Amino acid sequence: SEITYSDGTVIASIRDYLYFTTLAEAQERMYDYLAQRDNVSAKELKNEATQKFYRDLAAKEIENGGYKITTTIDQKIHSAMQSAVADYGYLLDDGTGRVEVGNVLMDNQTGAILGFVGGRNYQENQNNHAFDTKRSPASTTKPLLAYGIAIDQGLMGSETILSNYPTNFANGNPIMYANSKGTGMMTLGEALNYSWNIPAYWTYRMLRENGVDVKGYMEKMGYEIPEYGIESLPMGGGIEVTVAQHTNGYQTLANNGVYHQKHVISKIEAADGRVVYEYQDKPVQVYSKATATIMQGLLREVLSSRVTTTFKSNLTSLNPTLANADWIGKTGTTGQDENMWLMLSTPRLTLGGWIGHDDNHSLSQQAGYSNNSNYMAHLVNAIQQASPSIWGNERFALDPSVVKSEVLKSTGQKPGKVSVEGKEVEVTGSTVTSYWANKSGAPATSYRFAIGGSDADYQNAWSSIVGSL
Amino acid sequence: SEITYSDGTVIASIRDYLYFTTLAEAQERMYDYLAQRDNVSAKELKNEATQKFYRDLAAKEIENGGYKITTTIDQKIHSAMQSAVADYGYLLDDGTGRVEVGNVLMDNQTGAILGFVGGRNYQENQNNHAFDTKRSPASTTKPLLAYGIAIDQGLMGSETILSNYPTNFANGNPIMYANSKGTGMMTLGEALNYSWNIPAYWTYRMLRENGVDVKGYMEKMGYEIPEYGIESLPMGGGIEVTVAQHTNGYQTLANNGVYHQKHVISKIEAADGRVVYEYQDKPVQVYSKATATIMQGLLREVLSSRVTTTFKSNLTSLNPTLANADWIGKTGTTGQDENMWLMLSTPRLTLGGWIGHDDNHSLSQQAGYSNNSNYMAHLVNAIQQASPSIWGNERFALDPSVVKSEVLKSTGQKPGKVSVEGKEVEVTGSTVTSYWANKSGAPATSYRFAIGGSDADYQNAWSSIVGSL
Ligand SMILES: *[B-](O)(O)CNC(=O)c1c(F)cccc1F
Ligand SMILES: *[B-](O)(O)CNC(=O)c1c(F)cccc1F
Ligand SMILES: [Cl-]
Ligand SMILES: [Cl-]
Ligand SMILES: [Cl-]
Ligand SMILES: [Cl-]
Ligand SMILES: [Cl-]
Ligand SMILES: [Cl-]
Ligand SMILES: [Cl-]
Ligand SMILES: [Cl-]
Ligand SMILES: [Cl-]
Ligand SMILES: [Cl-]
Ligand SMILES: [Cl-]
Ligand SMILES: [Cl-]
Ligand SMILES: [Cl-]
Ligand SMILES: [Cl-]
Ligand SMILES: [Cl-]
Ligand SMILES: [Cl-]
Ligand SMILES: [Cl-]
Ligand SMILES: [Cl-]
Ligand SMILES: [Cl-]
Ligand SMILES: [Cl-]
Ligand SMILES: [Cl-]
Ligand SMILES: [Cl-]
Ligand SMILES: [Cl-]
Ligand SMILES: [Cl-]
Ligand SMILES: [Cl-]
Ligand SMILES: [Cl-]
Ligand SMILES: [Cl-]
Ligand SMILES: [Cl-]
Ligand SMILES: [Cl-]
Ligand SMILES: [Cl-]
Ligand SMILES: [Cl-]
Ligand SMILES: [Cl-]
Ligand SMILES: [Cl-]
Ligand code: NA
Ligand code: NA
Repeated sequence: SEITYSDGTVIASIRDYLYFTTLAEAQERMYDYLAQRDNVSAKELKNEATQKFYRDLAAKEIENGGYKITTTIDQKIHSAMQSAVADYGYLLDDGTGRVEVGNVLMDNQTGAILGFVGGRNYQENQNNHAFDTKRSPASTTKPLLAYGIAIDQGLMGSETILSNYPTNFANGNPIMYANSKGTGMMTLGEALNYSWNIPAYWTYRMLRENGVDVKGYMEKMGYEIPEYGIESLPMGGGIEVTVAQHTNGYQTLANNGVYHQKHVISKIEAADGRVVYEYQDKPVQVYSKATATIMQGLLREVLSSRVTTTFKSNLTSLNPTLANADWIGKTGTTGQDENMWLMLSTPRLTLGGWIGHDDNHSLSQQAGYSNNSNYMAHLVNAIQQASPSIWGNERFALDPSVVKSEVLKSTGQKPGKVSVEGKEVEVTGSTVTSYWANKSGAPATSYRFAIGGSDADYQNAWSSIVGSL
Repeated sequence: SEITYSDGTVIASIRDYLYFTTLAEAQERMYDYLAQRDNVSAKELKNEATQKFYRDLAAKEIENGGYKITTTIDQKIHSAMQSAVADYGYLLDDGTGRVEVGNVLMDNQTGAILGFVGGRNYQENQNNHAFDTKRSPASTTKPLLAYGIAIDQGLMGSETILSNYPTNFANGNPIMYANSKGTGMMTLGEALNYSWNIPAYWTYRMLRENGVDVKGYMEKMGYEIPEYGIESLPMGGGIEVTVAQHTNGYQTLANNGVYHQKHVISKIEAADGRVVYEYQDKPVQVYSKATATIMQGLLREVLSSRVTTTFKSNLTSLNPTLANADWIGKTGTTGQDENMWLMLSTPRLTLGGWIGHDDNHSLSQQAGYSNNSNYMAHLVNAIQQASPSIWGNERFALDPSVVKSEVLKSTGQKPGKVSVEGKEVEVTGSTVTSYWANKSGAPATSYRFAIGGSDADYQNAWSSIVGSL
């Protein structure tokens, strides 16, 4: 029995992450095969005695048999990923103790996993941080569950305005971001580049208000969220994900909105060639192409702006020609710096990244902004050196079907009269193209122009807007 | 034109709360009458120009006409309520500035409002704190939205056990109560008497898990809650209510589960006797009688235990014979002592009570426990002196249909073997009657016995339980 890379080169016959991860998935596939083959009903398969016998059966069936398990893993790439974490993993240590890590590199067109990083060192710690451990995705939830959906429902567009004025959770506590209680109105791009929380809160509220099927979106991408009624959901509250699953969500946006399920096994077959298992592809249009490519545009600037990650500086210095590939991405940060994420894509690959501590104590303030950003730049450069064409040179581009409205920079809506405490006002001033994913684009400017805001908020907002005309 | 008390005695012809409150409701009733009479379609009634003309019409129609508006108000009672707040209202001032107040006294069998208190003094402050201002009900939400429903769905019973171990909101913050992060397991009665938050959190979660129609319950009682997906809902988060509306919810539990809509107007009629308006009664069985009378039992002890209110001590001293009537009740307290409530019933009346500040700054720590408790005791004694039989001498009593199970005091479930990390254990020790509102009563003891709790929680819990056998 052997496990091979994707070219058939043997990984091992039946002591690191690659081996145990591929062996485990293979055993799962063997278990279904065997239940079926023996005509075990999904009823009798609910007995835990029979389950356990079939799992041991599937294990021995691999040890003893002459099976050929074909993984998606790319051997040059996955080795380079291992060398990189061995050489540069110390760069994650931020003086809060040893920092753990997981990464998963995914082909955007197939869902196939090319290489991953399970942790700093299997021999010192076995936990698989790429495939098993589950942590809040934090703000990398935003592009998926809040803004992406709002755009796909045609409820906002790329230059739409949101409230980031102070507001509280229903319990009375203020919604914090770092240690800021909020500012004022802002565009979607500034909310994204900075990653503020209040714009996201208000976005999910608007989704709820319009009864949007938010679950439907998330389940099409294989996310399991037990409870959607949670004020902080769009910031990562009440969600817990593997790096492998989460990469798959960023693969959806990368791939112009088309989900392909993740996999590390493509095929199992007996020595005589019987196909015991075969990955069956199953594409799903989760976001409209308009949505996904507008979103790519915004995420490009998350990395260019360098607000919450230094990544592009780090990569520019290691590999300027690679830094000019069309990178997009989003960071995340939990409320006490327990977890940092960085999600990266080009049109070809998505690289997912998490760091944190196995027991969930805090990292330093900058573990995400700087350390993980620097580590990942090294990791990305290692992958490129090992396979020079793999990230590709293609550009993300707006899909023909995107609609483009002309809007006021200050309302993110079309100019036109509006009512302010008595008189109608000629709503005027500098303008910008906004990208929408509906039929009509952006609407007439109306008073409640932003996503969110209280009466005083708008009183203050409209005061400022007026004195500029 | 005149407004009368319920005996026909004239209040006024067309300068305090009584006048403006009764005039306002009467004008609303006149508006519907007139729209109808003139054959104005609910379409044309959506025009705000026509709305405004009909509201001015309805106002002049009262000034000019010879209408006889019959209120539910009891004249002796409502006067005594006004004297009481004038004499004793200074008892609310807790050194956080002038404290405002509202109360509403409701007949449990009719919904009729007998008397209310709009504030400390109309001449100094017009705001109607009984009928217009809206504030979180805080923990007085619990009996209605969390425990009452759980019991009515047959998901818990009176001695059922809940977790009050530490746990966080989905955002990472711990659920606080005063400045405690939690303790351990506890019975429903201790959770109620103390008013802890974590047992309620876990209760609403279990309701959500079983897809219970919680909205259905709350809307039958006339509550408008815009969003049910809120972790703190059962503690008062995301709800805002008048004292009049909230009294009506406590009227539902008082009246063995049968809602009657609140009203201050019973009848409007023209000089020649034409009935322009008549209150039409509309009873609804919101909770089963089993639920409502079990709940009465628990709420009796909220006041007897004197944990979160001194009320019974205060009343015992002013009027011991009245203190022996069968009082039940619940306090509430917002997260920064912005609002205090006390809800009181006997089988005949429900008295609702709020205090706080018009601008929502904090009250002192004890404004609810002590000051409002003392004020209300005075208010209740004033009402009794003015109408001696009005609170009545009846007892709340368990309804025949309540089921009574024998359960272990420590699991609040029936004794029987259970699995603890290996061996099966003879689950034993002292016992208690638990009251249920289903067909079967309490179930077999199983491992996850409490409402809520994490794996460690139960590890700790079961450790303690074991070493006692
Ligand atoms: B983001 O990581 O920049 C901001 N997100 C948050 O503050 C957040 C979490 F990461 C997780 C739960 C709640 C929350 F607000
Ligand atoms: B109760 O008033 O004793 C406890 N309730 C609360 O802590 C609470 C509120 F009153 C309002 C919102 C949230 C919350 F936890
Ligand atoms: Cl490995
Ligand atoms: Cl592993
Ligand atoms: Cl390979
Ligand atoms: Cl909070
Ligand atoms: Cl949903
Ligand atoms: Cl998931
Ligand atoms: Cl929901
Ligand atoms: Cl797989
Ligand atoms: Cl074979
Ligand atoms: Cl499309
Ligand atoms: Cl750049
Ligand atoms: Cl930088
Ligand atoms: Cl650790
Ligand atoms: Cl346009
Ligand atoms: Cl503008
Ligand atoms: Cl532009
Ligand atoms: Cl449209
Ligand atoms: Cl009055
Ligand atoms: Cl009034
Ligand atoms: Cl009267
Ligand atoms: Cl509901
Ligand atoms: Cl309401
Ligand atoms: Cl809901
Ligand atoms: Cl009324
Ligand atoms: Cl008449
Ligand atoms: Cl009933
Ligand atoms: Cl008592
Ligand atoms: Cl006392
Ligand atoms: Cl005030
Ligand atoms: Cl029994
Ligand atoms: Cl016991
Ligand atoms: Cl007993
Ligand atoms: Cl039953
Ligand atoms: Na972030
Ligand atoms: Na309380």
